[PDB]
Amino acid sequence: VYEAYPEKKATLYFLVLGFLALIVGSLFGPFQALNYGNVDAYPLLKRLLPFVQSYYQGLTLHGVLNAIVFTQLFAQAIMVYLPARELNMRPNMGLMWLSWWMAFIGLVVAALPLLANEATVLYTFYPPLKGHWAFYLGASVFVLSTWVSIYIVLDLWRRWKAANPGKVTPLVTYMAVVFWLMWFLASLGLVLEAVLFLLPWSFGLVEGVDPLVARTLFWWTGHPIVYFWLLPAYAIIYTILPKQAGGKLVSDPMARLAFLLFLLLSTPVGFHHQFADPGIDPTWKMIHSVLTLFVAVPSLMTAFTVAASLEFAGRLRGGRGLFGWIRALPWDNPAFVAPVLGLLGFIPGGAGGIVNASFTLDYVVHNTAWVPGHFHLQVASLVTLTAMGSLYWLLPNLTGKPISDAQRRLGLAVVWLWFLGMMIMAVGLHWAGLLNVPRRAYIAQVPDAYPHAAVPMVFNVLAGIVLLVALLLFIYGLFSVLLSRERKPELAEAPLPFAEVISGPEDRRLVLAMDRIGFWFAVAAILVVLAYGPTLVQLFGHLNPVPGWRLW
Amino acid sequence: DEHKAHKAILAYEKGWLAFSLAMLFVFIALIAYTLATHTAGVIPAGKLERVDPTTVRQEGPWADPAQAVVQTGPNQYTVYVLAFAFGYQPNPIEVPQGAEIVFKITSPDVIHGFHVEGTNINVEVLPGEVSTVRYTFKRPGEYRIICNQYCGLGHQNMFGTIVVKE
Amino acid sequence: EEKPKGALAVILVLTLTILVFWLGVYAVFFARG
Ligand code: HAS
Ligand code: HEM
Ligand code: CUA
Ligand SMILES: [Cu+]
Repeated sequence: VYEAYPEKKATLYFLVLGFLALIVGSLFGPFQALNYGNVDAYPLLKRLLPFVQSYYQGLTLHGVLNAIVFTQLFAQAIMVYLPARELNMRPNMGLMWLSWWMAFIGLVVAALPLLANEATVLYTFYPPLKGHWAFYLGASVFVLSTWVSIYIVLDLWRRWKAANPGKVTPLVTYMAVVFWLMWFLASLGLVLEAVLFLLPWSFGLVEGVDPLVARTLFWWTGHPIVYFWLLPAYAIIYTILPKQAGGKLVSDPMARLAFLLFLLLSTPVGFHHQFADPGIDPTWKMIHSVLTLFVAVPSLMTAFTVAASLEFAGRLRGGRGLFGWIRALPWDNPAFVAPVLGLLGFIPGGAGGIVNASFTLDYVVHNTAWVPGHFHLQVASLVTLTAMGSLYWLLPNLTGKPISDAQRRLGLAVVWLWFLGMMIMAVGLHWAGLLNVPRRAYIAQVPDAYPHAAVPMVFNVLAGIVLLVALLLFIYGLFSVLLSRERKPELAEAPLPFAEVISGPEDRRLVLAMDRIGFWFAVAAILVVLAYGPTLVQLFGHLNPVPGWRLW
Repeated sequence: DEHKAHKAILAYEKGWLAFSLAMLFVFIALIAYTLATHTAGVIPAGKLERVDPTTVRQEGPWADPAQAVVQTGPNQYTVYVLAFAFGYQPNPIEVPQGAEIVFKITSPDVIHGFHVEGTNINVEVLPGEVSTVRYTFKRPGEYRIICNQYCGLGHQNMFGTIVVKE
Repeated sequence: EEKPKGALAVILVLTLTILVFWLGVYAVFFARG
């Protein structure tokens, strides 16, 4: 199963690495929820993990392993592996293993300084806060992994396109190609930041870095990167979930359209993270706020297409009136349940997001506990659930070890607990945010500073406990699936459960237009040049580098 | 059937789309509204104003805290604030209600938040740059300032005070 | 078969939850104006 599909192996190493990251990163979660419930569990944690020197070292670890490391590794797994099995083509395995070593070496390189308290700068690493050089080199090598991944999938696409002159790009491949193309355009920000600034800085080659350019370049990457976390989930939710649900994807071209739109509008909207910033024209902020509302469109589409598919699925399974279908879906199946719950939470989640994006409204909530509120419904829930669920079809496909009734049932617990835990925590944080509770703060070490957030603090406490269980159960579940010597090869040679796709007459012309990838890419690049071009030119004429500090 | 629900689903897909745009356009309008009133003062100035963070407390407007406040209109007061590793200068700030306060804020070390609890004042403070924001307190009393941008180990305790004289 | 009540429901909920959040935060913005 390795030697005609060694892409299976490679793929399996990316997942394991990602899920190991997630486990280590999450540990810090419950503690941080208690802290937001006004309880200080950090001596207890410090007694358990004697390297941990502060709340903020913990928070950095959390954000770096969970949000950057787990999520990229999961994307690299899904967004190479699915197009491979659909195409029935094998990725250039030389390059594949290169990208996996690059990420593992980059991860290890950067982990050392984090673990030694040399890089307590958080996953945004905003200069002048200045971490060890190995952090920036580590992170750089780790992110640059994705460039190899990009190549690999463009390769597969080119080769299929050669074997099938004339033919429209298969759907998952289409998705992965606009995905990887989008991510390339997106990553330029961070790469420029790293190459022009963070690296020379941390190597001692220069004494200062302009804070404002620093974060304007980061946010160039920093927004599309959450689409980079989302789409591998969306990939699975469009082309795999419907089949798990007992139905079909109700539209091929809506899915393409959506993914095209994200190619187009994910990058040029980063000032939405910079509304509170000096030295960026307010006009440019309005312009970026508009494009950010436009980027919300694909997920609005996605909500309909995905819900209709699930409805259809539910009707085929004998799904009664206005709500019967819901009950007729396979609530016995964690690969179905996990993403569906994800999607429910993604409703408040995106409403959160749309408020954030409306410029002046952002002054209400920016840097409050509301932001964490928002993005846990987004990545910690929808994405992470999706990843957790897919262990139930992906892992068996990769390894051949099938899933017991027991493990299926521990999964359901894990998934429901996590979901609920997250929902509770989302109320706490939003509420506390509304009460002006700042984010990124060890607030339990100042007991009397936030007396007015008495009750939502209770929720955060609750979610801390709830998600503690969820997480331990997940650790147990995961390893029990990976530490058995149950192997039936036959389902490791069974095909991915891709969905069938309802398709129509009008499709032909719409899909054709979308398949003009070279043109749409150029359009996307131009949209970046227009949106950041003018500002970047101005910043780069008036550079004011300032020296760095270490304040931990 | 099957094909029949295809047409129907694609239809209600243009409906939903067109509705979505229109509601998004309503937001755009209501936002453009807040841009046209007083409340838009909190929007940081866009024009670059460069200062040296290593000289900011020895020479110029941020050096002496006793000089912070300066009447600059018949109803306009510019307050020079400094946000630094682990508090605010001046402490408290002291300003009159019903006047337009033009905050001009910078940092001598790293990035800080400037969030005035109870208001729309919420602005990142960047070393090397001034954050200029305008506002008019209608209600007097003690407004608390919070740093909402992690600045290092004492970040959770970085607090200030505005005292708006009735 | 026919009209997708299910999704129409799902996006109805989705719509209302946006209006609650947005208008909600629009109100607080002005209260703090
Ligand atoms: C995966 C991770 C994330 C996703 C996805 C995401 C989506 C959005 N966000 Fe966000 N966000 C912002 C705006 C948006 C907008 C407009 C969207 C949109 O993309 C969201 C679109 C979503 C929808 C339009 C929802 C549609 C609903 C669907 C698709 C589900 C339907 C349910 C079904 C079908 C189930 C039915 C089944 C049944 C059985 C009933 C803004 C401002 O514009 C900020 C800065 C705030 C500040 O002040 O810093 C921000 C801050 C963040 C940060 C903080 C970064 C930091 O550390 O400072 C993170 C990590 C983050 C993550 C994510 N965010 N966001
Ligand atoms: C055990 C489950 C989790 C719990 C209990 C939890 C709890 C929290 C809390 C309370 C915060 C706020 C920290 C602060 O503002 O000081 C936070 C931050 C964060 N969480 Fe989680 N979280 C969990 C899992 C996840 C997952 C799975 C992800 C992404 C895959 C994630 C991504 C993040 C990120 C990026 C931050 C902020 C880092 C920063 O602001 O510097 N979390 N988490
Ligand atoms: Cu200054 Cu946080
Ligand atoms: Cu964003």
